[PDB]
Amino acid sequence: YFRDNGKHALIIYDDLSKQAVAYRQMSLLLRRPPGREAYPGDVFYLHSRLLERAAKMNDAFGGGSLTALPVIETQAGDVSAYIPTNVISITDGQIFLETELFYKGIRPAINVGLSVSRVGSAAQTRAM
Amino acid sequence: DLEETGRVLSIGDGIARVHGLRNVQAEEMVEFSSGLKGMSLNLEPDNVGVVVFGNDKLIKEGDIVKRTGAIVDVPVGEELLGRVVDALGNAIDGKGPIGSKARRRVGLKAPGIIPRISVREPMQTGIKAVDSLVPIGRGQRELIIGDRQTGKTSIAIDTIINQKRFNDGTDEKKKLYCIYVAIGQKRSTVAQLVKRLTDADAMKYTIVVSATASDAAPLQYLAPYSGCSMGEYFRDNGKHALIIYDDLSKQAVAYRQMSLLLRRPPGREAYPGDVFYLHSRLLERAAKMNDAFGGGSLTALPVIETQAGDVSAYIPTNVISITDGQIFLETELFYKGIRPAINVGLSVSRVGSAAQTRAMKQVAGTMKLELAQYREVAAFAQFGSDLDAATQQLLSRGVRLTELLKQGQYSPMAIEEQVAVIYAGVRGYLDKLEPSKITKFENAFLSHVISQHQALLGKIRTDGKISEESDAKLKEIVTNFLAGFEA
Amino acid sequence: LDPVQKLFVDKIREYRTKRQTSGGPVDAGPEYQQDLDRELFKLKQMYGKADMNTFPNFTFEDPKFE
Amino acid sequence: STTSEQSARMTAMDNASKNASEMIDKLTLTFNRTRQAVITKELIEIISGAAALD
Amino acid sequence: TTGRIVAVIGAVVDVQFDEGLPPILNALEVQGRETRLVLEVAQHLGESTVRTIAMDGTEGLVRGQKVLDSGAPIRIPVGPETLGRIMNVIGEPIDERGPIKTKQFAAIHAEAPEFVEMSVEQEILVTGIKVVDLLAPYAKGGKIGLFGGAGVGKTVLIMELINNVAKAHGGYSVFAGVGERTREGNDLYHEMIESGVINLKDATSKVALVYGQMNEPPGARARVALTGLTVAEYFRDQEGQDVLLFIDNIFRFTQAGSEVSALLGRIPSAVGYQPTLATDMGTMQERITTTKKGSITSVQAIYVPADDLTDPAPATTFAHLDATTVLSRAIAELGIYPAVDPLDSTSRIMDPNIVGSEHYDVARGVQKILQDYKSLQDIIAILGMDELSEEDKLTVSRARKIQRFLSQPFQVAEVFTGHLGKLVPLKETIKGFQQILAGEYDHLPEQAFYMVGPIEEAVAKADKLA
Amino acid sequence: TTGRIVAVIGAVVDVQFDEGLPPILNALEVQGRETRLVLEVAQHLGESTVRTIAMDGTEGLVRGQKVLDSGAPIRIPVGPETLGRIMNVIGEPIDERGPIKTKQFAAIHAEAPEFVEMSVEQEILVTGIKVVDLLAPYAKGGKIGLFGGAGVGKTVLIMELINNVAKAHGGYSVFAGVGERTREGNDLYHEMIESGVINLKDATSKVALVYGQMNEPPGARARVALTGLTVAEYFRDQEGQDVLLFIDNIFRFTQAGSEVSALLGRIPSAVGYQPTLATDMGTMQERITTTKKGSITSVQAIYVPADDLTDPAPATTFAHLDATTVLSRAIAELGIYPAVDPLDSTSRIMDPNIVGSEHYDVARGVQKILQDYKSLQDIIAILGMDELSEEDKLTVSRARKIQRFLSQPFQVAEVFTGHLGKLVPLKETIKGFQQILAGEYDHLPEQAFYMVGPIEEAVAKADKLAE
Amino acid sequence: RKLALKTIDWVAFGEIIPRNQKAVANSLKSWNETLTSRLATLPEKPPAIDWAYYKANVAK
Repeated sequence: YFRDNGKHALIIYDDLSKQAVAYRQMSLLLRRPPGREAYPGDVFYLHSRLLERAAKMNDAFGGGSLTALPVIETQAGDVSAYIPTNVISITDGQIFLETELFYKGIRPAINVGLSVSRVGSAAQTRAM
Repeated sequence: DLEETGRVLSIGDGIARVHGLRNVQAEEMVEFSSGLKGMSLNLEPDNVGVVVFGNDKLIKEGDIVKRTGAIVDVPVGEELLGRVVDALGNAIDGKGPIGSKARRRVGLKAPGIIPRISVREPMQTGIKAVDSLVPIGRGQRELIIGDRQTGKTSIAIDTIINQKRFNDGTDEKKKLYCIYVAIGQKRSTVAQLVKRLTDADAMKYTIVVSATASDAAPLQYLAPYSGCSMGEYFRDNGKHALIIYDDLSKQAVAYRQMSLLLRRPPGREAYPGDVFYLHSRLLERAAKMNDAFGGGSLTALPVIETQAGDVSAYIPTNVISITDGQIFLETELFYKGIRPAINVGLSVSRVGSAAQTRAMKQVAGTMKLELAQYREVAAFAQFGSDLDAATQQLLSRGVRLTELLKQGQYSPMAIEEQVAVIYAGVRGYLDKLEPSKITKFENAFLSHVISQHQALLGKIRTDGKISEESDAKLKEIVTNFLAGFEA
Repeated sequence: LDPVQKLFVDKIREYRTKRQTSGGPVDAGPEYQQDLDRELFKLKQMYGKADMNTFPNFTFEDPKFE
Repeated sequence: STTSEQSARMTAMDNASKNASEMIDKLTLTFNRTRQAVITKELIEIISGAAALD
Repeated sequence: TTGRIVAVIGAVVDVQFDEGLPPILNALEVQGRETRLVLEVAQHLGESTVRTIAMDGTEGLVRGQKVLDSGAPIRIPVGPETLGRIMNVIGEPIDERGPIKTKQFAAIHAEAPEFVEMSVEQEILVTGIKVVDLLAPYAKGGKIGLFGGAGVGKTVLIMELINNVAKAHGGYSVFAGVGERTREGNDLYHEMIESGVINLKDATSKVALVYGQMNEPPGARARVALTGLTVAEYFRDQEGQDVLLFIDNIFRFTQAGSEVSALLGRIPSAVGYQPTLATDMGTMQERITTTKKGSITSVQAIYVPADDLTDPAPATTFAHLDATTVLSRAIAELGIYPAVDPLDSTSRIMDPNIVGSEHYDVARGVQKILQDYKSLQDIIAILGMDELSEEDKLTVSRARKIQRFLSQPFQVAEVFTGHLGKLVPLKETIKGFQQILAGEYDHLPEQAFYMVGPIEEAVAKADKLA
Repeated sequence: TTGRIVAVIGAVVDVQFDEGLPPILNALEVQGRETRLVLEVAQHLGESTVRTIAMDGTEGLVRGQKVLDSGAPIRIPVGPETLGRIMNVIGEPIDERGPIKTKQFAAIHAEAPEFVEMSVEQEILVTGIKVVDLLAPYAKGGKIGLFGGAGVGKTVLIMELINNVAKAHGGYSVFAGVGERTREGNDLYHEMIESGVINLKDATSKVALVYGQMNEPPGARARVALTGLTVAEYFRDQEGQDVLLFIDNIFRFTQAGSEVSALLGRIPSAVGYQPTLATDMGTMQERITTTKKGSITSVQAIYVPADDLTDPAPATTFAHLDATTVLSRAIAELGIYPAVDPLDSTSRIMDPNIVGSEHYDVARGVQKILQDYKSLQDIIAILGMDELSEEDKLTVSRARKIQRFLSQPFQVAEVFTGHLGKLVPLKETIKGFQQILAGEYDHLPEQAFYMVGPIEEAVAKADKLAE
Repeated sequence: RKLALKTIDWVAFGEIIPRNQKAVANSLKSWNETLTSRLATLPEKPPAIDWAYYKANVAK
């Protein structure tokens, strides 16, 4: 709405892992079979459908945006984990946080190498 | 007409639950209104589960399903040679029709013990390694196991081409009618393949049964069985046929699916169980007959493509359990270049000798043995780096032998030649030289012998063996050739 | 070419009428002519754009080794 | 020579064993995961085969 | 005629048609829907009830609601005027440059061209990417299936190629955003506009866009590929054309299939799979080709599900491939963009044949060396290469250098890379390896070989280093 | 009663029996059968419908087709006339030597003979195969599993055992080539004929061949096992004989069962194996025995699926086994033939009393050293292979000799090997190792020990080698 | 064509006391081998054409 209403709104989806899970639960209770990671698949559709709804609009839409900060909570950083893959392939980069540094204290502790904005390639201040 | 017609009870998935047809013959191939054929697998009390051979955008319910009144047979003849056919025995080579206007039942079961005579013939491929180390005979069954387009196929092809000379013989001991089952293999691939044979025109003695990628699943399914009947034909006509099943792996998949569509449960590895029976029974039909049946043979080269070398891949496990050995192909050597890429430490012909020529036996026994250590000497006192001459020799020699068996993609050959060159290394004669020159040499040596020692070649071929004299003929010849290689 | 007489009489009769005409074997039809010309191109690609009404010819050479 | 060597071997053994340690760790994931994977696949197979027995 | 919603469970719309009951694949248009709410019939379940798949989304559909069978498959506008245009699945321009004035329609089932009809003589489509041509050489008309991890510049690569290639091209191209990020399509849009290859005063761009993005409802995504095939056949067969067909991503096709499978009351194969993955594949694949009548040079994005190739889906896929592009995350982790692993990324059409043995051999040494190396890294992983033979050390390093030398800047993604694109014609490619192979180079730093263009650039860089 | 085929769903023929039913397990004959279609009753599904099992192929069959119950379970030819005969499941002269003029029929459901019937003592059966006896001392009448996965001359070995043993005793045989390649049965066939141990001029041998190859209805194949059992029990007690029962391959039996299990509605439990896995075995193995009135020394070839014995099935199997031969494919890959797993190839019935302590200890020491040696492996692969510490070397070598000495030529695969097979009766063996144990031959080196029968031959071989 | 023939003679090669060719003979023999193999490969002849029957099946 805000997006259509020129606003740049920020939604932080915090975090979909639980949702997906929930959904999975839902699915299974719906006695709908899964596959991968014991999930079914249209949790992917889920995520896609969710995330496409995040966008930066043209002027007609007030230029608005809905900027999405989805959170996906890894559990033991399993990129490997499908659902993480899902979202990754959806997102426009990811901020992987590495624990150890945090754990070392190091506030914050990013896995910088992975922290990437693919579609980020120019999108900030000349200054910076 | 009546009764042994049906109205399509429901249709989806080319799975026609068919109302009527009830007094039907089990596994009767039925006939569609579309003119598509189907097979009556499940006679359920209140429908007939019929697999539709074709596809069902092309049909709809209540439709007349008419029995054909036939349990599958496929046209059989031998006018399949020079032909690429579909499972129903119809041109797909699109070369007008086939001349194989006999039809013969696919579901015909395997013979008994008694109509067989075991092997004692070799079967040759021109592939040195093959013929040597997992020496094969005829009527046999052996797994080509390996991953993708390693010239995945190539292996078969070159062999087939190789049989060309035998088919250019007038034997029927080596004159080998070749049968190629293409399962799941896109037409393009197949096309290339056909083309390859064509180019080789080994096709003339060849059926290519092709269920490409396309084909509604039963079609790919059926094809082998088809090929099989067709091959049994030769076998009972004393004729020696070689059928290559390439590959049931894809078939199984389809079949499972077929089952699943039959609402039968995913068995082990999600594959249903009697897919074992499926192939097992299929494969039992490959044989070397005794003489009463003209002694004929259907030599089976099933191909299974492992996925990730997975052999505990249920069906592979199965097949292995069937196989009379398997020709294991490894990547590494391939990547190394080395084709053979085989792990002979994982390839077997349990058989070994029935499948041989004395000629080959003479070098190969020793060689196998030698390679065994050679390979071994990669593991004891080495995982990768160390030195001593005795053994170094073995390595050197070994390395050579590697080359010597190293037979690049595309290579139909005749065994005595093979032995010829093999003999040189075995009998230690080039050890000296570097691998790089071996091949070159080998070639060179070949025109030389070919020309000159055509005499000799005549002999060796003749003796089936190399006589000591012929050996001597080699000894000087080789030495000299080497020398000539210089000198 | 021929089977079922009850249809066949008429059906085959119409086919022969085709042959018994020389404004084409009764007609031709644009659609065919368009595809013909196309397909004619392609198969020339299939076996090269030389014209095999004529055959090849070669040339000759030698050099001294030592 | 030998002194140098002996400490180098000592050293050598140090690195390696650490190296070892991390690798173990990595595998251990692969482990469970697959571990479960089995189960999962299998459970799948059960559920399915229990929703599709004769 | 008309049908009744008898059951809606998601986009599986159980329709009881009685009045007629057309075959399966008859497109139905729902009455009571402002939307062209296509359901394409999936099953005749019996009771003159069909299971249909709404391609589309649903809602607001009071059950019983009347559906009028549109009576045929998706018929979609065709003609050259589709170039430029982005049409949705149902062929309506979602480029929204008004509508399209078609020429005809087509049922989006298109079939297998004939075995007998094929011309099938693979010829390298060169790419100018060392790594590609050399290692994963592409063939004109070839179907290259791009396995690749998410975001790994997978997309980037394909695009990058598209630039490099599709430009040079004379045939057209089709971009099928199947299940793709609309966003990426937006982006894509803008380059294409920009690029003027999609020149928009040109519905005669070299490229037609068909987009059936991520957002679509499943059916739409499921079927859109078939559509795309149909189009390209139009251009090939009908318009001659060598199509380059960009599919992002066939995986989503697959996905879609599987997703529905359940709802298709199936026993859905492993992992839930559509078992009809297989049939789907065949049925698609065979539509894919490079006839006598031209080429569909097929650029098939293949998301590697969970990057498992082992995964039956890719496993099957391989059969249909001709050139396989494996982008290799490991490599990617090595930073490299290029991120391929060519011991994986292989091409049937990579052959001593098709692409020269030089390539092959230079490669075989490489493939070998790497292959060996690959063998080594693990022992080394423990041991380092320290007490392990120097020749090996050399070679390893060389293999690696060669690796590094394969690293190649992206002209497109100079923003992304920093690095400025490189494109290297074959010869310099050969040369490169041959040289490195010659050890000639080797007195040099590994990183010199990094992100080079031709070997010179490595040389240049060597100086710049040392 | 009469049945109608009411459903043929694959070769699962559900018969609705019309005139009532016949009891469970009744063999039914389909009316309208050119090759009588024995149906095995499996469930009375109710509605006088049974689920039956086709024991033939189901082709051509009219649905509804009339079945006449044989009024019993499968009853089969039995009589002495089976000696030197190839019978199928249904006894049929698949020798193809005309009908067996058997003098008895039997329902192939033979059951478990009573607790009391079981000879509580057996005596080690010596095979004279050094290794065999040594580690797994077999007992006459024993249940021997030959675990071994595929191909490894396994069958060859087995056959050879047959040579060695069956000849050598007044012990009779049953050989059941079940699920085996028709081809291998052929091959095998010729060997017996050849051997004259199938001597056909007097039809008799001492041997029943029962074959149920891998082209037969699984249930049927499954049942060919019972068939043989039923027969043998007859020979065991009644003919009083120690019958040697070769089963190849009981795994496939199990398997055959499992394939059907699904279809049988049983949810074929983990690894796909039939949930009835236990009963199937239990009943079977419990059907098997060496009683007091005879022995079925039961030699069961056991394919080890994927060499996974932890595979529930073999795992189960193990329970029944009392002597296990686990052949090690790795060892096989180490080329050997003896290819066996030795540190797994046991008989719980090795004894310091019964095998005497000498044997016993020797074995235990040996087993130990091999186990120890194994430990040493851990050093060597990456840390040295004609290299490290030396006392351990001494053992290493010793183990290695032991290994080589453990290797013995193949006695028919001399055809392949050119090695004349050998065999060493027990003492010379025990002793043999003791000498080696005694570390005598240390001046002497390894390869001399390879592939021998008794140790002298190794000594001899050393000499040949000193050139 | 058709062309006749002399066998290898390695003694010959080395000796060439016309110095300006010493290398050449070693290389020149190997050039020979190229021809030697190449000739041994091919046959002399294709078939020919039964124009009468092909005229039957060519309407032009």
